[PDB]
Amino acid sequence: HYPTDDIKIKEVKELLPPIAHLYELPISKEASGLVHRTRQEISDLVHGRDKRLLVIIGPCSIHDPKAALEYAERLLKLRKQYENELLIVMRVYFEKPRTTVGWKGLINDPHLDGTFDINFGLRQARSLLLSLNNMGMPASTEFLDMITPQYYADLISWGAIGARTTESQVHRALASGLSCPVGFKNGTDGNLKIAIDAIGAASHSHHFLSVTKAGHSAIVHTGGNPDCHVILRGGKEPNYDAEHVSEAAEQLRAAGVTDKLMIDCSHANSRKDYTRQMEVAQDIAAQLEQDGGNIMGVMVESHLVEGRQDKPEVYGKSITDACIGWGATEELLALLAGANKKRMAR
Amino acid sequence: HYPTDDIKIKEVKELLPPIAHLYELPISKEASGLVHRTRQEISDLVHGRDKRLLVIIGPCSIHDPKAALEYAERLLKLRKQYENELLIVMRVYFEKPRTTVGWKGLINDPHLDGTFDINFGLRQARSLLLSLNNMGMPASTEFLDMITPQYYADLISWGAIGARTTESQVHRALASGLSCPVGFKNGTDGNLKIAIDAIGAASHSHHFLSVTKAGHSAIVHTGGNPDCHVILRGGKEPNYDAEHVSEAAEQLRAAGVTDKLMIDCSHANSRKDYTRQMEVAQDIAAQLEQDGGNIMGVMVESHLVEGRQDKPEVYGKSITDACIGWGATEELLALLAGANKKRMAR
Amino acid sequence: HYPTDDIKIKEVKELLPPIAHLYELPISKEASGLVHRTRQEISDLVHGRDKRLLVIIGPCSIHDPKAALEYAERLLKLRKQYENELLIVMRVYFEKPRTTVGWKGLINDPHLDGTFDINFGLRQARSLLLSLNNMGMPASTEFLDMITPQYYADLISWGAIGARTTESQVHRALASGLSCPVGFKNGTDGNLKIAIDAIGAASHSHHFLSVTKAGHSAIVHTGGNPDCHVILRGGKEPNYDAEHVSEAAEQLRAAGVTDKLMIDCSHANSRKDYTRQMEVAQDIAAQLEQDGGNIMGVMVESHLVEGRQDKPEVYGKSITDACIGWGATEELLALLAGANKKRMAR
Amino acid sequence: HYPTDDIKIKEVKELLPPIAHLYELPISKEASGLVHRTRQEISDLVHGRDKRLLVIIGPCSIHDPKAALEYAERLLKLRKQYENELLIVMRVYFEKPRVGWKGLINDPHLDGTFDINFGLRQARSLLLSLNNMGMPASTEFLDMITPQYYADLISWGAIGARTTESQVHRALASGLSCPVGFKNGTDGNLKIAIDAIGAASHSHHFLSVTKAGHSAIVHTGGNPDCHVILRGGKEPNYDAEHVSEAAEQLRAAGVTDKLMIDCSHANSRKDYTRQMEVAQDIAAQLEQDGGNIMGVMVESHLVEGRQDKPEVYGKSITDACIGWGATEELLALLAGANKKRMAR
Ligand SMILES: N[C@@H](Cc1ccccc1)C(=O)O
Ligand SMILES: N[C@@H](Cc1ccccc1)C(=O)O
Ligand SMILES: N[C@@H](Cc1ccccc1)C(=O)O
Ligand SMILES: N[C@@H](Cc1ccccc1)C(=O)O
Ligand SMILES: [Cl-]
Ligand SMILES: [Cl-]
Ligand SMILES: [Cl-]
Ligand SMILES: [Mn+2]
Ligand SMILES: [Mn+2]
Ligand SMILES: [Mn+2]
Ligand SMILES: [Mn+2]
Repeated sequence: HYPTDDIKIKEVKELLPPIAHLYELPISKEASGLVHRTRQEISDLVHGRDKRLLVIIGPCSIHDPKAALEYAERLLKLRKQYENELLIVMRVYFEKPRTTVGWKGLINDPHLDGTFDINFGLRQARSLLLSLNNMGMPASTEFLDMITPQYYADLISWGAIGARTTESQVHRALASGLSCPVGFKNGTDGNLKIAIDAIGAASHSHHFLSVTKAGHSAIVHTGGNPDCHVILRGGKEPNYDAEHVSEAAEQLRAAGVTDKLMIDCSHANSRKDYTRQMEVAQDIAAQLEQDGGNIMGVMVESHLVEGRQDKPEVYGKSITDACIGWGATEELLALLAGANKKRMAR
Repeated sequence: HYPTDDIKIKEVKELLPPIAHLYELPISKEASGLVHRTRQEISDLVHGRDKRLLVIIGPCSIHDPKAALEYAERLLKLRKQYENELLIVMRVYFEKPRTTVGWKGLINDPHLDGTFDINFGLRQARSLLLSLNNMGMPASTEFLDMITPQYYADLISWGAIGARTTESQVHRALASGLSCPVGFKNGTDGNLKIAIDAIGAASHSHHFLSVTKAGHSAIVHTGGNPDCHVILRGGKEPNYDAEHVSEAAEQLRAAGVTDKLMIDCSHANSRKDYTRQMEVAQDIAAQLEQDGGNIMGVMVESHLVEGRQDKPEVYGKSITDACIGWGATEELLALLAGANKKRMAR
Repeated sequence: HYPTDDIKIKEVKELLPPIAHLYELPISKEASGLVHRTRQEISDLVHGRDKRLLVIIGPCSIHDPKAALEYAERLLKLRKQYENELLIVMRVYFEKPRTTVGWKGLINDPHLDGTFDINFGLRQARSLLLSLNNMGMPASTEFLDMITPQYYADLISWGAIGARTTESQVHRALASGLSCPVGFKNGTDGNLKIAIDAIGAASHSHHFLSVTKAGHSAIVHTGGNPDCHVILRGGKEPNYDAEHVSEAAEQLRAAGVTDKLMIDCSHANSRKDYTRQMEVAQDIAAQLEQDGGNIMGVMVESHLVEGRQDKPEVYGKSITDACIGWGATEELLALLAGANKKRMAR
Repeated sequence: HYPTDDIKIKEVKELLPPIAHLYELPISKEASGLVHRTRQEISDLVHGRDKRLLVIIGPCSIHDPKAALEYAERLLKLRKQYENELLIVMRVYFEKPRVGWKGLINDPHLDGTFDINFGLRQARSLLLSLNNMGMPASTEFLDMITPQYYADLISWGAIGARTTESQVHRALASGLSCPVGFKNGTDGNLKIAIDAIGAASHSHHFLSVTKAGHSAIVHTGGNPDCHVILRGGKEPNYDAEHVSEAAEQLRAAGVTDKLMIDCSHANSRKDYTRQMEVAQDIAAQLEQDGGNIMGVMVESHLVEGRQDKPEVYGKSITDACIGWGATEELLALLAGANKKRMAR
């Protein structure tokens, strides 16, 4: 026999099943209530029943749980303070997806050394998400595959599908069965249609392969997800301004799906310059003051210390994309709370 | 206590593991040889060492294995006849990735009635692939997810990643560990960069989540795939002619990857008219007659009976994309063999 | 760091789960009916509601399925002929327990070569058992561990726990959850108390570890088995005669369990001499003629060809304990039918 | 379809696999060394290369981990004290194979809830803590699955009187990482235990699960470190005559003629106050000759006696045990007698 199986595989290793983590870290009654309620409050925004602004805000990536928890303490106070204008949810992303050289994130490589201790990574991820919900901070994350959600999606109040997978049929099928509302990014070249098609698709029932809670190969049958929306993240040019929002809203209505959308203040819309997220937020603030009816949320990349570093030396500073520091965070949130108070008052 | 888990899920159902199908339908010695040899022969085309034309030809999708086996019997004779000019490999795709409330393909719905019998579907897929190889017909397929490959990739001589997944980080990681050579399609809008980036990415080691042969949740560590190439499948306009082949070949060389490519005569290159595949094949033949040095392969949607039908009433006729029939298939293969015979003689 | 795990282990290999075999060889409607009815009819004998004689008869061990099935075809005629007097069930034991450098049975070694193809062995066992029930011949077997029953117990009408395991707590727990009636043998030196205690224990609920049908480590909670009885198989001294039956029945009643018992004509009661089976059976027929009210069944080791051999040269001749041949089998069965007819008519 | 599957089954429930417990409670470097070394030391006693007396001593069954650890803290001091004469290993048995409490793995809350995931975790956690403080552990393996959860923490294993003759339990012993003692039968029968040594030295196949919890076939290498345990039967078998008898038969079978004597169970006629009498007899044999004795078993707890409910702390709820004071005396007694033997 010539070999034909696993020719280009170095190793296949068993992971602990979801249920091993769920046994160690069950969702508490209070975390359950927060997640349940936060998903519902987000649905209300997606569907225009409430005019608060959803704000997904936090580090580009989580590389330190201690810092993430300190960040969440500071954020919670503003969450509460602005609760009538803003719905603040912490950004809890474990990786920056690069199909290239670079750290593969906290789940895949928690030790930051290339050892791929994924059992530890998943444990740490779940543990942080549970501690967050327990202190009263809801969590948001991006789902990159069809298996990881079984480990922690019970703790997630809002989920993202990235620009590179929005068109993927199987990722649309995943979104159709996510317990949380889901945002779809427009394409890497600014293509809106793939995200608009994604919202329609994810509303329907699908089948996809995954694993049971007990860790075994499975077929999953979804019910559909009515709570999906687009996320404007730039493309050929930035797409956050009134003209781009109006055009997207127009296309959304034509497709018969929600014309309420979210705008990334970071990444391509800021020209990959953290000091310009404020610029985008100010533009958004002005929209909310003039009208801004089609805006239901924004995303901001924020951390305890501004900027970036390429190794984790400075506490609370990003090792992936540069973030605004805490001072600028307070200023940006005050700005959007002020502006949206006026919108809501009409 | 509020519910937070599987809110939008109808059912999660354990499947028989890969080892069960592997036990019932082990790869034979002769099939092992055919797969091993065909992968190497395809590698030689991808890297420019052989000038035969890879021809990926057959149904848009397999909805009846009995008709697929008859097709293969006819195709085998031409595989043999043209073996000095063409390397013929049968198209064995189990579903057409569709955003439409329609048939989910042989794996998900093998009884064609909406019952979703996946154990039976995976068993049917493997059984067909084993019979194909045992008769002397190598098989090709598109891998839509990270789990199905564990059930039958050992029988696959060439694999596709489609236009909607070529940009996906996780599908690129899958390709980096597939035992077969892999073609990446250009984007649905015509974008070639996603496929060029995919070749580079898939050449390196990645990690991704999947299941073991025993069916347990697993982390997969790949070795990288040196046998990847692009597929021109059209965009806003078709991209099969000499000026598009030349532009694509410039871009491949500038990226430092193989500038040998495959052209799809169907889908957006035929603008969804099966009668135009022959016109595309004639343009390709003319290119091979004049020069055609960057062309290593073509794809063709072909069945026993031409056209398409919504229900599987006529035997050997597609229920997904419309295909050329057997007579036109003989003419098309005769044409490419004759033109490539000349290319090879220079 | 010193090693402590699996020091004396050569290999741990994954087995196909029970569900894989059940998938390929589901129990039929007719087999289901036969197994259900036969378990019922045997229960009737155990509890004195019917006075037919259970006869567990066939090869000491199955080493060839073709010959087992031919034996079954012959035995089936006699099962039908004598159905008003005898309840004939085929002996379908897969290994003989032996601490002596011996073939380890059809499940461990189905190729009869010292290879250990247990997937194939379990498949062969389930396949033979399904074929036997489908032809109208119910089947009996000995269960030696807590896992193998998951593969084929659904096809078993009567089960034994052997002399060497009757006192084992975990084997009694197994018997308490077996779907069939269970016979417990008296101990290897003739101890009866262990089998009497076993019946009492097995009537209660127990917990024991096993695997799920899907093949995963499991805790099993049993309901208790009310259809256990003892089997007299000899020891230091044979125990088949009237005086041994009467002392056994007295002890059974003193423990408040069924005083209906089975007598093995083979093994220690024949002194390993296959020609003594008929003399033991003649003694039992005499008991049935005079009274024999405590006898509900017998065991006989029988094959197409009498004797034994060390290698499987001759067709339908035992490679474990020596058996009686077919002609003697016909004689023995006509004997018991005639004698039990007189017992039943009283 | 008439039903034929699981007719007499209330439920079948998947368990957390061994890997889940291993992840939470990996064996430490220190525990690994202790286990590895203690198994070697025991092998040395089984084959007569060292003349220290193995002492398997502790509760009949473990129903409380708190009490077990306190017991182990006291026993450790005597383990060290008598280390040149005795090789002390703690008895850590989770069940008495009987109606009643099904033991610490099956019913860890002692209330009939049958929380087996909790049970196996508790068992493992207790075994790791013991080894981490320096007290090696022994246990009886009753089935073929439990060893995947904690056998890596076990320095000596038993197969009891009711399972010694079992083909499958012999097969298990043939793959156990620890030395294994086989008890004589409940009626006194020594032959089943002698045969078990021979069988267990050979390779076997038996069914079990992988560390990941999947149905598996286990191919063993054989266990060369098996021996018999004398535990009584019709009559107690601990005295000098019974020992010589047994030693001969071990020789006639070509297996190690060094053996263990249980001072409890049928040898004390189920009377915990007679264990000391049996130990005094063994002490006399050691003082005179006793060349064939490599070990003894003793059922000991913080507090003497037994009780039907777990009311008093450190008092057995299964077989009755000697208390701590008697344990001090008994160990002093055996150390002193074996010191003399080792001196000759
Ligand atoms: N458990 C996920 C859905 C899911 C099920 C199965 C596989 C993958 C995802 C949720 O609650 O959102
Ligand atoms: N078995 C696949 C590789 C693979 C392994 C694991 C998961 C997915 C894919 C092949 O031979 O191509
Ligand atoms: N399935 C067996 C009972 C059983 C269940 C689980 C483990 C072992 C045995 C029967 O029907 O008799
Ligand atoms: N893990 C056991 C051996 C074993 C393996 C598999 C099943 C049962 C037992 C040990 O180290 O002793
Ligand atoms: Cl993205
Ligand atoms: Cl983002
Ligand atoms: Cl396409
Ligand atoms: Mn970022
Ligand atoms: Mn198609
Ligand atoms: Mn026999
Ligand atoms: Mn005891």
